[PDB]
Amino acid sequence: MEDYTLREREQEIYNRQVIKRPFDPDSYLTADLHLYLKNGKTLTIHIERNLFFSHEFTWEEICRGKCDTQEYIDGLVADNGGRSTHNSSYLEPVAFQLTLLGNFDLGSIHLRIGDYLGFRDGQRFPCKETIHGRRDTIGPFMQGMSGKWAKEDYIHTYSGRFDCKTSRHPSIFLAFMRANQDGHSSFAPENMRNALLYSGDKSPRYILMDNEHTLINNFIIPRCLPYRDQYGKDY
Amino acid sequence: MEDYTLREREQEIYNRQVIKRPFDPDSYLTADLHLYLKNGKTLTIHIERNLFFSHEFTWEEICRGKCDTQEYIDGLVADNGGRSTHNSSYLEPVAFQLTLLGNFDLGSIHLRIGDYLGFRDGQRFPCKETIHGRRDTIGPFMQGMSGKWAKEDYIHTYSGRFDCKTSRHPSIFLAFMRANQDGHSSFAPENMRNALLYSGDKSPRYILMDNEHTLINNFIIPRCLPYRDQYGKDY
Amino acid sequence: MEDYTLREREQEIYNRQVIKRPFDPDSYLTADLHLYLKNGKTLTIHIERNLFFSHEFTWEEICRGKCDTQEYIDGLVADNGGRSTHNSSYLEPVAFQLTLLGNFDLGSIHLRIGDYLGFRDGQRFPCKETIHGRRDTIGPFMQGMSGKWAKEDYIHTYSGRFDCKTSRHPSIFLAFMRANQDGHSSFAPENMRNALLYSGDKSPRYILMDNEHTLINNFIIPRCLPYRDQYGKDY
Ligand SMILES: Nc1ncnc2c1ncn2[C@@H]1O[C@H](COP(=O)(O)OP(=O)(O)OP(=O)(O)O)[C@@H](O)[C@H]1O
Ligand SMILES: Nc1ncnc2c1ncn2[C@@H]1O[C@H](COP(=O)(O)OP(=O)(O)OP(=O)(O)O)[C@@H](O)[C@H]1O
Ligand SMILES: Nc1ncnc2c1ncn2[C@@H]1O[C@H](COP(=O)(O)OP(=O)(O)OP(=O)(O)O)[C@@H](O)[C@H]1O
Ligand SMILES: Nc1ncnc2c1ncn2[C@@H]1O[C@H](COP(=O)(O)OP(=O)(O)OP(=O)(O)O)[C@@H](O)[C@H]1O
Ligand SMILES: Nc1ncnc2c1ncn2[C@@H]1O[C@H](COP(=O)(O)OP(=O)(O)OP(=O)(O)O)[C@@H](O)[C@H]1O
Ligand SMILES: Nc1ncnc2c1ncn2[C@@H]1O[C@H](COP(=O)(O)OP(=O)(O)OP(=O)(O)O)[C@@H](O)[C@H]1O
Ligand SMILES: [Mg+2]
Ligand SMILES: [Mg+2]
Ligand SMILES: [Mg+2]
Ligand SMILES: [Mg+2]
Ligand SMILES: [Mg+2]
Ligand SMILES: [Mg+2]
Ligand SMILES: [Mg+2]
Ligand SMILES: [Mg+2]
Ligand SMILES: [Mg+2]
Repeated sequence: MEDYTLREREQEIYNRQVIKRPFDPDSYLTADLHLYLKNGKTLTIHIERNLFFSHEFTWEEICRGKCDTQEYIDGLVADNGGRSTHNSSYLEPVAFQLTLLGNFDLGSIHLRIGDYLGFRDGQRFPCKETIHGRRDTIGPFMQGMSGKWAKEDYIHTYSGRFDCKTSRHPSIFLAFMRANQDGHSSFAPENMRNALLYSGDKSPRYILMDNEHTLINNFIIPRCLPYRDQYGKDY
Repeated sequence: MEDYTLREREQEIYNRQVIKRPFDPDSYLTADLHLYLKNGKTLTIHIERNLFFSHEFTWEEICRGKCDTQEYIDGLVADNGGRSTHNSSYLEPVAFQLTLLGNFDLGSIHLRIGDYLGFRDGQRFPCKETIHGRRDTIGPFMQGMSGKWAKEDYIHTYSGRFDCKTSRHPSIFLAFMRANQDGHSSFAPENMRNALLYSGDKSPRYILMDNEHTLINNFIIPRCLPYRDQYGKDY
Repeated sequence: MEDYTLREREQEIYNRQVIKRPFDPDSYLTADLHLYLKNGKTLTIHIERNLFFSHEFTWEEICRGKCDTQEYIDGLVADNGGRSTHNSSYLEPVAFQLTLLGNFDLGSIHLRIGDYLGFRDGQRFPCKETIHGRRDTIGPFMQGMSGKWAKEDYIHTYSGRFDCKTSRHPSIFLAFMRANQDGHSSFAPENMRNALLYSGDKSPRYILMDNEHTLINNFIIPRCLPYRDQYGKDY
């Protein structure tokens, strides 16, 4: 019989290479910020970076992906300072899920949800603000998952609603960095050239799906990404 | 009497903590580039960063915040190379004010106003250009101010017109860095991870106000930012 | 006679200063990514940076510079997952030319052409991807040129089509760094402040020309940039 062939041994080694690839320092960290929309559609901000990412997604970036929009924004910019007839935008998301596939340094993950002008935790003066907020380092709150990548340590999910605890009309700061358990830094003087040369790969993608089911089958599953659906099931 | 209570002593200390917070290395540097528009409205580019900022705002970013616009741009891109019927855009600003609240290294502030393609000081060949221009390091030209933050050393204002000395149809490069009077660098090998992790917080905001009075009362005053109005009065 | 005057000696020295200026570490590296469009127009992405550049141009950035566009994008995002009636976009480019004027480190030039989501070389899983691709480091494949800058070593051109070998509906990652033949790094701890302070100058420009002839005479020639026209002639 061919019950334990050299062909099969080779595959087994290749399986391990594939499963451990996220730990490869020249791989990507993959983060997906899923935003759940008022018409039941999903908007996924898909980000891949080798080493680090730091970007604040504006209300405009989140809501797309005229004078009426402007009048509305006026009211988000200044309390009681706009002439809009509606309290909230049809285009704002109602909930979110941040999911990760990569060797992330969990202590480096920042998710700060603020108002239109990026004010978070009710702290509304530029002079009082700092880069370290209350609801900010979500690392400890990220759950593990089963699904395709069950039993690995490089998938994590965190979700919530856009309610008054954070903001109902949001901008969202997201940052993260790749883990390093070894002594030599990838930001060391020897490596800064590379940290910056590859800093732009890739640009965030804004992916609209007709509903969560469509998101799962047209993107999550075929791209082999982790995901927790609204019923709690991990893929 | 309660003429000098422990309650009041505590407040006094808190006042000092607040007043000195801009010096806190985990605070934000706040810069506002106010642009004065041809319909009397104001467009404020509001920027907060912990450590550094470097971005060239394009004509498109400044003028927003079709084929007619394109024909016009053609003429800015190449002398006498476009078919537009107008000499300038209704959407271009006529004057500007850069104001700062933060422990800025004044020698690090660059404001370079160029034409559509970012050519400054009449130097129009990419091969001749450098990152150091004539009208560029505005530090020495920044004035102090009174107003809310009178008697502090971390507010500064600089203004001017968009005329032929710089450009009447502008793009604008703005960079700055936080001061450091101490020996250990925030770009040191130990700190580069952080310099880049927080580099994106926050995104620039583009804030449109109906007029300068509205800007002052709906944004400057309630956000506790410094500002010099068109009559020279500091807030 | 005035056959060899001090006036002429001065000019000769100035000619050398000008010709060698690209080697000046405070000059710009200039890169132009020319994209050739289906209506015969050209779109030039014009980039100048002092030290490094790293950005992935999205399909949206390339194609500009509604529900129909969305339905089309759906199909690029997921195989057979969109309802569009057309196979390709009228707005996609058909070929490209990357040309450089600057003291580029040729080993630092990355040009990775991927599909809508930035997948390159047929590798379509985020977990399998790395920052080093097959068709990626184009340095060795860049040709020298004659034209204005004949006999210099700081001009290079590389071109190709957007076909199935790369992608017919592309996003494009472009990175590069300035050469350094000396011992002290411009990313060294002493210099990181500067590497980042000037990192944003300039923003990429998206320049539309009516045809290649117009591109050459309205931009290439008067800006003194190198260029190879469709007949192989260098300017
Ligand atoms: N001195 C204090 N004693 C008790 N509670 C406080 C005190 N200061 C703030 N809090 C409470 O802490 C919570 C968060 O307040 P906040 O985020 O404004 O923090 P803070 O300590 O006041 O910081 P800052 O000086 O930047 O305003 C609020 O519930 C607030 O009432
Ligand atoms: N190359 C690596 N770099 C960083 N971490 C690693 C690497 N290889 C393994 N690890 C860590 O060790 C853990 C276990 O690895 P591995 O799967 O090889 O062991 P195992 O015997 O199958 O036991 P386990 O049930 O923990 O997987 C991984 O989940 C990962 O967090
Ligand atoms: N050799 C020179 N002698 C006197 N004036 C000069 C000389 N070169 C330039 N200038 C003057 O200096 C001013 C600025 O010129 P410009 O910004 O082009 O500087 P530059 O010294 O010529 O630099 P570059 O070599 O980059 O062109 C102009 O008024 C110009 O006439
Ligand atoms: N923690 C700090 N970091 C950096 N600079 C500081 C710090 N504290 C004070 N300074 C500098 O010293 C100046 C004076 O500080 P302070 O207000 O404590 O002194 P003062 O006795 O009230 O006199 P002054 O009239 O200068 O304020 C400040 O304006 C500031 O520029
Ligand atoms: N073990 C192998 N033996 C022979 N050819 C291979 C092998 N693996 C891949 N190839 C071939 O190499 C070419 C490129 O494949 P690909 O880019 O997927 O590289 P790869 O080595 O399989 O990397 P990865 O493990 O990331 O998929 C293809 O023509 C493929 O058929
Ligand atoms: N300052 C510099 N920094 C970096 N490289 C330089 C510098 N000066 C010259 N070189 C390199 O040396 C080459 C030749 O320089 P130069 O033109 O001064 O010599 P030449 O005698 O005219 O011979 P050639 O025919 O090589 O030009 C240049 O093409 C360039 O690549
Ligand atoms: Mg292999
Ligand atoms: Mg408080
Ligand atoms: Mg395991
Ligand atoms: Mg306190
Ligand atoms: Mg000159
Ligand atoms: Mg004082
Ligand atoms: Mg000179
Ligand atoms: Mg393979
Ligand atoms: Mg020579």
